[PDB]
Amino acid sequence: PYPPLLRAMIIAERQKNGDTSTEEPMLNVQRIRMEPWDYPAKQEDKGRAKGTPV
Amino acid sequence: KAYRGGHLTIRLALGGCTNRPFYRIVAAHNKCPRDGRFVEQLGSYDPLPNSHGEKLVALNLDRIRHWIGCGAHLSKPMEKLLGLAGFFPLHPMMITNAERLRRKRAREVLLASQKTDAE
Amino acid sequence: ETKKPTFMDEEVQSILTKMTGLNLQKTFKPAIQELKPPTYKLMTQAQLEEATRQAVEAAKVRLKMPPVLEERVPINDVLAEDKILEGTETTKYVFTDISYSIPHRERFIVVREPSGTLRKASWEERDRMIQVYFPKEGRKILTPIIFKEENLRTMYSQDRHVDVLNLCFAQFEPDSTEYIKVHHKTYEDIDKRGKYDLLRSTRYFGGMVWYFVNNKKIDGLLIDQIQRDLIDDATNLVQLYHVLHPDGQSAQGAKDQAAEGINLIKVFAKTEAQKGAYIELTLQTYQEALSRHSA
Amino acid sequence: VPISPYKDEPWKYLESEEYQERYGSRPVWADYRRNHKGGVPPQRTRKTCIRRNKVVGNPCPICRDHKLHVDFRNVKLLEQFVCAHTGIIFYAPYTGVCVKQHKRLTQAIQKARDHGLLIYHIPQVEPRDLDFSTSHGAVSATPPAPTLVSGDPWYPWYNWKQPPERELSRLRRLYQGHLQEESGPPPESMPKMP
Amino acid sequence: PMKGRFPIRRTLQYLSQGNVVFKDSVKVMTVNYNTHGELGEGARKFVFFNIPQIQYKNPWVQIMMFKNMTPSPFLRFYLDSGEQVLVDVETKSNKEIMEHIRKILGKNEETLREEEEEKKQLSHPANFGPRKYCLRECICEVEGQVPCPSLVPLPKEMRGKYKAALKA
Amino acid sequence: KKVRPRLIAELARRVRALREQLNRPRDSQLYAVDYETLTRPFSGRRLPVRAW
Amino acid sequence: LTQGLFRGLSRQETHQQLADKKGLHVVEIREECGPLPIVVASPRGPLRKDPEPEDEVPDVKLDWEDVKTAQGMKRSVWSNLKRAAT
Amino acid sequence: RKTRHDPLAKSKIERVNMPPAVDPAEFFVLMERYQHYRQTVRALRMEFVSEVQRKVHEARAGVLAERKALKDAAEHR
Ligand code: FES
Ligand SMILES: [Zn+2]
Repeated sequence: PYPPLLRAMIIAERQKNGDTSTEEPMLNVQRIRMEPWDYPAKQEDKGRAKGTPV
Repeated sequence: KAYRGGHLTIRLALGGCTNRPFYRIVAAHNKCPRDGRFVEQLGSYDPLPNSHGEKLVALNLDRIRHWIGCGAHLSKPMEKLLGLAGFFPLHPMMITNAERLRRKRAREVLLASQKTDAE
Repeated sequence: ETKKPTFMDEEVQSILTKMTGLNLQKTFKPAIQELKPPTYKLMTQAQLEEATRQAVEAAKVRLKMPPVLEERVPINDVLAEDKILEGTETTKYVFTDISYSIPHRERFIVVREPSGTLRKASWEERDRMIQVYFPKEGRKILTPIIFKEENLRTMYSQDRHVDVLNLCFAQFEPDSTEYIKVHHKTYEDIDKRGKYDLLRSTRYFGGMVWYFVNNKKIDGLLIDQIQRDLIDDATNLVQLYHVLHPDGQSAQGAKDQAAEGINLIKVFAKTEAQKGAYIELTLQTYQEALSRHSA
Repeated sequence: VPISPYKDEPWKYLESEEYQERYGSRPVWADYRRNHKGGVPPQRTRKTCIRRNKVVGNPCPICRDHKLHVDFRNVKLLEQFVCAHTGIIFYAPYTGVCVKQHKRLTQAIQKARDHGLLIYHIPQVEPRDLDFSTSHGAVSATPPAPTLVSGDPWYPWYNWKQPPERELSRLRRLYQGHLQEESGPPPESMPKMP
Repeated sequence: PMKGRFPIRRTLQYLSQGNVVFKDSVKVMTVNYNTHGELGEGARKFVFFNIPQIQYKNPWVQIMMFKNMTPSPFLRFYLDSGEQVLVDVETKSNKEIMEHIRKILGKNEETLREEEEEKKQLSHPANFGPRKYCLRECICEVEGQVPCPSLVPLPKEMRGKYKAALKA
Repeated sequence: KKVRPRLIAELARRVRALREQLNRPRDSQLYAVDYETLTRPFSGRRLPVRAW
Repeated sequence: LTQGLFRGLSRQETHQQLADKKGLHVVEIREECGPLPIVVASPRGPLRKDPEPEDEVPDVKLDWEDVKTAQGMKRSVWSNLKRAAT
Repeated sequence: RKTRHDPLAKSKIERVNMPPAVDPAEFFVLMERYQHYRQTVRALRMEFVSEVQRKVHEARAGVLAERKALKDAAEHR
């Protein structure tokens, strides 16, 4: 679902524009592929420690 | 001013005098000062309750949706004000801190009860 | 089928506009405010007639009667109930969409209570919050104390009824509960003390005639018009009364007798008017005096 | 010690013969002049004419007469400090009153206008809104969401869900020696202190 | 008094009386007028009164004037596309010239209102800040909200001094 | 509006970049670890306590 | 200053003289009274049927002190000072 | 705050910030709440991103914007 207020404002545009419907506004979260935090990143865009030995 | 790296963020800019805090929601550069230069002001938040007993939070939804579609991040306090309004979902830690307070207050009812019962 | 004319109909506005009248001396009364030295123009007879014609066009824009609306319905709509947030806060939050290009009656104002309920702000909360972020000259966040019964009576005693209506128009909305009570109180006092002239040549006369016609309290107003040689307006008031109440004793009698002009007042006085006898006596005097002038 | 008899009803002093014999038809400040150097005076008057029950050499119009009470009911005295052509309260240097009495007059002049005792220009403003319809969802009813009708949270993750034993076992192994007592499902509603 | 003849021209009130706001196309405006002759009188008065009014509203438009180069006066505009607009202003008054260029190359009253309305959205009333930009600086100026401590001292319970002292 | 050139600021920039590419530390120096004090001798920085 | 004040205050034209001299109505316009035209004087003689020719620009000598004040350029720490009633 | 060339304090030489204790349940439950919250906020963000493209594309190449450029160019001729 949309969060409560956003949903209330999407149903007021419909009725203002004249659209009459009983369908729910819903977010397509099928595109969003949530990867784990422990997923291998790119080491070819990562930096290296500078040469200042102590 | 030009900053190395950085991004835009919708945060709170503290204002007001001592013991009278007033925040004003602004969209500003990440590296800029808290109360420094801002791109736009998107609202205000008054923490202190008023005579009627309510906290006022002004939100320019139209402009908040614009800067979020341009690459603006959100601060945790501002993500918790949008969850209470219904624009965003309740922040996970708002749900977890409410559960911790329940367990805590349920732990205090036992001690209080025992005292009145045993003594 | 058959709908009763409303307050904004062309036929009703023309009748209430004529009853109000136009007085430039009273419409453009010298205001007590900061002053500047006046400017003078050398005008001819014809230049002065056009200047007075432009003032009549500006007085009709200043007498534009505000629409009469009915008491708005309370807002009791819950958007969400979140029981996990109960007890996490002590006071309630009020979120307002301060987007500029939005009418204030289409603006979303929600209230997150300490019980986790996300509801819509009430009318009193909406109007108040809209004065904090969209301040309007003349309006105050906290309701003034002049609208109390004791203070209003003081004002009525000084024949300042038009000032009470101007303050109410700048503080409350047409469909409020305080705007409709403050107006009715003023109208009721005017009928009691016969102060109809005060609202004449103003934008609050039509609304006062609309309240009496619907509540059948035009006996006093009709007398005042008769006592000021205003029969034309007195006859249209009965005609309007008839239109709004077609199934009435006076309306049916008229059709039967095809009463016109002064005749309508006589038919109305007997059948429906509470003060029928007084109207005839007042109307009688006028007719007798008119005959002498005609001679 | 001066104990004015018009303390409770101050408006009776201006309609007396003791006031008419001293001021007449002019205002109380008509015959008052400030003492200063030059032709240009200071832009502010003295803070107060009475210090610890002691009056100064040249008291102001309100402090020199103890029977003049600055109250919101004494409309006849407050009309002398407001212009009859512009409805503006004079500044202190105009009348010569002290900052303390000029601040008390303004409050009484603003409080007499809030009670309908003092007449002031009230403009005829225009309406706030161009439309008056109350059909928008903001001021009307919104179709209740399914979750609100079933007595369920907007999102499922709001509610506590007990995790499986195998997953807790991973965490324990992951955080050996740095653990806390496992937390059980929270109470349905917030407890209160009896 | 003010030096020069017709000193009212050197006033901001008179420079803002112009009703000729050119479009974005107009880049250069050239006025060719003749010092003498009855026919050219309007052009001389257009250069004496209205040119200041046109340049004040259009400061980025170049206005160049040439004397007695041709037998008759004329106006010529140079647009950004490469089009040239010739306007023979002979046997015409300055008011006619001012009304003629406002119809072929000037903006109307509809396009000008919108420009002003777009500048009203830059100054939101809800916003708080300095008087220069915003109406109010803080929300303590709003009746009902907690007043500023400078004017009204807060309660001892709302100050961190006593909170620290009370706690420890 | 003719900026006075800063030649030493460009020479140093090139020299520093060059030295960073010829004296660059290897993985053996950067990522060495003493297993008793659990520090990186190259930088003397302790590792986090969850990695020990 | 005394001989010049009485001289200028005696040579001032009233609204009735102006009307008689020009045979026209002298109309007073006030912001407080809005657009209402107030006739303060009318000619006793024959009212002229032709209006005064409108002038696009008037060739009247102005005062820099007054123009400098209306445009917010006359800065002085001695003007508009709070003084006593006169 | 300090710079890179400022030396560290001698009181922090031997400082070890020990990690916090972990509650397996709360930690696991909170790791899923964040997973969903960020998935719901990514979808909302994408919606808002598509509205900034449209408006930008509905003013330079819109149907109501190309219908006014021709009216302004037709009135010029
Ligand atoms: S200015 Fe708002 S608190 Fe001091
Ligand atoms: Zn005093």
